[PDB]
Amino acid sequence: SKFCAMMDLLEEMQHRNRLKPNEESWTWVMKECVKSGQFRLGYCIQQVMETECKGCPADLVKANEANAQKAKTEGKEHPGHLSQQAGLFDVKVE
Amino acid sequence: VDHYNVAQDVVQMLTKYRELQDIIAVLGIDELSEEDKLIVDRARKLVKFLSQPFQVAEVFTGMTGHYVQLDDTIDSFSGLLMGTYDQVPEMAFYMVGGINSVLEKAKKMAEEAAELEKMRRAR
Amino acid sequence: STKMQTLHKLLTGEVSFKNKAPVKDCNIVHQFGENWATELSAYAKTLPAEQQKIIVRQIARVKLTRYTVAELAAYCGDGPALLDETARAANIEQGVAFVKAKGVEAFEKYVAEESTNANWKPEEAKKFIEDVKAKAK
Amino acid sequence: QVQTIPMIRGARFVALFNQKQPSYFMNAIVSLYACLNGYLDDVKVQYVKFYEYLLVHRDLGIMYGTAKNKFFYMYVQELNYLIRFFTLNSPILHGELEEMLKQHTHLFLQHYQSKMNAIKSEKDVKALKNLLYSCKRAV
Amino acid sequence: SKQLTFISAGATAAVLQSASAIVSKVAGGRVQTKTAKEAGRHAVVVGPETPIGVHTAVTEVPKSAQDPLFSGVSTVVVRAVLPRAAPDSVQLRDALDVYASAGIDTKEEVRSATEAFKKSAEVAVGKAKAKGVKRIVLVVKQASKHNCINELFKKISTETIESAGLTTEVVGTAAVANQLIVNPESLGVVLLNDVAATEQIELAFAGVVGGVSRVYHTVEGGKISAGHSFKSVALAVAQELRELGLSSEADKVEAAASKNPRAVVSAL
Amino acid sequence: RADEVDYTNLPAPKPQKTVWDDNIETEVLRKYLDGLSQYDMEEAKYGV
Amino acid sequence: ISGVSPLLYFPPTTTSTTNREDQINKNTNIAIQMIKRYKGEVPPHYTRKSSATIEQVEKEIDALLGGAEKLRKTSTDDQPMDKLTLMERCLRHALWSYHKEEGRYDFDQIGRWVVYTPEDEVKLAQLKREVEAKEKLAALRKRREEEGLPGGPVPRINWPQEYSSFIDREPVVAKRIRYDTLASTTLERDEKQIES
Amino acid sequence: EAAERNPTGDNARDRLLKEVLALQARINQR
Repeated sequence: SKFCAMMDLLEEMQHRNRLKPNEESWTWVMKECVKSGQFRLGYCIQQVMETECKGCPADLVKANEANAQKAKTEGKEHPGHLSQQAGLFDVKVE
Repeated sequence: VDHYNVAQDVVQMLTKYRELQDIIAVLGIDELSEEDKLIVDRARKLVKFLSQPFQVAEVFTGMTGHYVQLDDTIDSFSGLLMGTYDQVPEMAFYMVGGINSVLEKAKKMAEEAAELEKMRRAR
Repeated sequence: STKMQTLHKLLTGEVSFKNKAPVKDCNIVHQFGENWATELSAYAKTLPAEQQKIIVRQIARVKLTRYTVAELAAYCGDGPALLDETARAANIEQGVAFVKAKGVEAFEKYVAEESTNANWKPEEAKKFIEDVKAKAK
Repeated sequence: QVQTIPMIRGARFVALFNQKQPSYFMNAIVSLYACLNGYLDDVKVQYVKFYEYLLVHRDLGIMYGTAKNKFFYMYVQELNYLIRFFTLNSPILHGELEEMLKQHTHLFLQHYQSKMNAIKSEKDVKALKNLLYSCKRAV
Repeated sequence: SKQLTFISAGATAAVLQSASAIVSKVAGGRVQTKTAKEAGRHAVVVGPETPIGVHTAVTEVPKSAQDPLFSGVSTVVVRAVLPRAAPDSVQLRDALDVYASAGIDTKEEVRSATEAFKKSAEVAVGKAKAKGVKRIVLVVKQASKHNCINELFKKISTETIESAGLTTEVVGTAAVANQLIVNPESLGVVLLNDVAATEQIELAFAGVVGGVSRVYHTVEGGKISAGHSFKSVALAVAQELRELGLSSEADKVEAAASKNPRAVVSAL
Repeated sequence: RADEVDYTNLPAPKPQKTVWDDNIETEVLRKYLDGLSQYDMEEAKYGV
Repeated sequence: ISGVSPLLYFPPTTTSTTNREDQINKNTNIAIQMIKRYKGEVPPHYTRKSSATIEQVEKEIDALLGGAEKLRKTSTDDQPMDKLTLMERCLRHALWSYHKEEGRYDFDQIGRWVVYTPEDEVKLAQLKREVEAKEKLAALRKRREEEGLPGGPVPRINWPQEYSSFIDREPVVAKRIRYDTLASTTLERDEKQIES
Repeated sequence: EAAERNPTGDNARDRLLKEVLALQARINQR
């Protein structure tokens, strides 16, 4: 995962080398979320940039929303198996 | 998984049986609740059911031995734990092999006692 | 010696595989080798006439077993000796239909993929692709 | 037997510590936070493992059509590195974390624990035990 | 005057045209050749697909047309055929298994299937008794989908056969097919449950042997010939002409089929 | 000169359950697709 | 896959022309046949005692409940209800049950005037997903048809890997035939007849 | 109400268990 690799690098920069990430650092994270299609992660990064940085790039936010809608139209908003209902004695615990 | 579950259940029931044996030694058998009484009865059957006749001892002890397959062992003990065999007499499990032996020995006990009644009723 | 004896028993049906799997040509090639037929034929010559005839008959039947049931039903209707030519003609006809359907370059790529997954030789694939192209015109 | 708040949470924590295989960081920390904040107070001790399994693997909010969060779902395994950077008690991840925990607890108490408390049949009792054993061995 | 009924079930026009030419040239016009979709007697069915009105699908290894590879083999493959409805309608072999899953009542369908299996079993045991074999081999596809039709097939076939006094050995589709193609002398009588795979196996055996004509027993009572290739159809026509009471013509067709399989019409 | 190989041993064909893309068409057809996967595995194990 | 195959594999499109309309028509006929067998018979015809339209009934209910708005007083859920509240609940429950049966799946009001049991909420939730699921599938299948992709589902498979894995081609060839045949069919029915 | 409207080795054990207990009831009777 590129997102996991980048987030770990930021953690090293922040919590161990004591260097604050800049706006450019978070833009790369947001770009990867848009490129990968992980729209739910993009939401969190958008809030992160707004809270810490001076907002989020508008294009990335709009692109992230576009990805979410296409998933919504295509029915991919959530993993399939999670919506399948199960009972007390029908949950196949593994 | 079934084998492990049955083994743990037997161990748990035996441990509870020891604890109940301590209470009846002070409070009394009548002081046990309904669940405790059932646990005691099942545990006693398990203790009696763990004894097996070895084929090596046929000459000395006379009784024919038994070789209990693992599949039978799990089913036989699993059924007893649930409570399916709650009507079989306790002594039918003593020195018998497999669930089928428990049943045939029950026939031979029920039919044996049938003659005793016709005798004691009469005479 | 043991390999030939085991192969003879297996073809005769005396001894089956460990899992009772069907005795097909493909499985035999997997275990004994690619050229099991040649070595078995040479070995059979050291056996009486009756065993030699059985070996030849079993080998021929195993070769017929190299096709699927559906292919045998569709193509082997008019005898086994004519099965190979009928299957080849049917296979060639399918190639012509594909060529007329989705061009040639894609067909060339498809033939390459099918030959790769068909365990075919490059010469056979080139011979096949040339024949279908010639048949088209 | 007086059971104060520390006693209840302590008992749940001991139940949660029972593990067989290593647990992913996000799953472990989320469960600990939920227990620490009292979300497992109504959950019986013997059902803690089943509650944890549903929280980690399954998702009752998506199941019973009552989802409101945007990103904080336990199926998003990439949140592990956001929970490790901002801390669960962050303005960014704290709001959604509480919502899903509350929904998960409410659904579990409404649907699963209620049925588990109404089992008397011997066959059902055996089935419930098998389920608990499986849950204890898998998260 | 007399009539031969040609049924077409998934057969290419070339085979039908060849059959028409063969009968016209051999018969000489004494017996007309009409085309239809169902018949009970004096009928030849061309094509792999099963026609409408046939309950048994027996096939043997005729001595005259034995291929040199399969010389001396003697095994009878009987396929049980359930009643066939219109192509659009759901077939019984599929309805009997899907309606149970859907919960729909399956009483009439079970009764119809039971009658078909009983008739097929009676034919199979009769062949086994005539040949003298003591045990027959039932063939059932072991797919989870066909978990109901096969179960009824086994329940009824074994019941009838055991009532007759012979033994039954149940087997799947792949193992029997490989055995029948590789070592067929170890099977005397093999019954096949009604499935598409079994139909393909029956066709494969009928073709590998060298090309033969399959016999279909219909509800009305009788035998109709069935072919799928040039040689098989020619043999089917030869048998049909023999049934009508033509020996010399039947022999000529059989000889032509043996010599020139794909061009019998020109050969004779 | 010890044992060489058991020629009558065949490695069983390791089946693989077909996986369908997670789309709405899959959710609507979840049961039907699962049945096809089970049938495919049964065919692979038995052979046909 | 040890052992050279006898022949290559080709797309089994023997039925090059298979109109989508015919397949959907056959699916509809089979669906109708099964529904008739499952349901059995269309229920006996019933003659209305009075003539009135659903819209007229709804308007009458609105008029009846509108005059008592000032008198109507809200109260806690656990407190006893009033005559106006009971009448409104009964009327709205009947109206929305009829609407949901008809097909006007307005869940916002159904969840309010029909949900009184956890089983009721379960059924509504199951229904709500099903309707949305069908709508998305219909839209996706229409867009897919416009693009030109095969109507039927296609599994995520790499047959070059499958060929190498399996030893014998027969199961692999059979599998390819089934999926290719499946991908060349349209699994749809005529919902006008079904609704009728 | 709707529910009412709608509707071998182990067999040997059930047979024996039932029959075993059959005589146990009979002896009590007479």
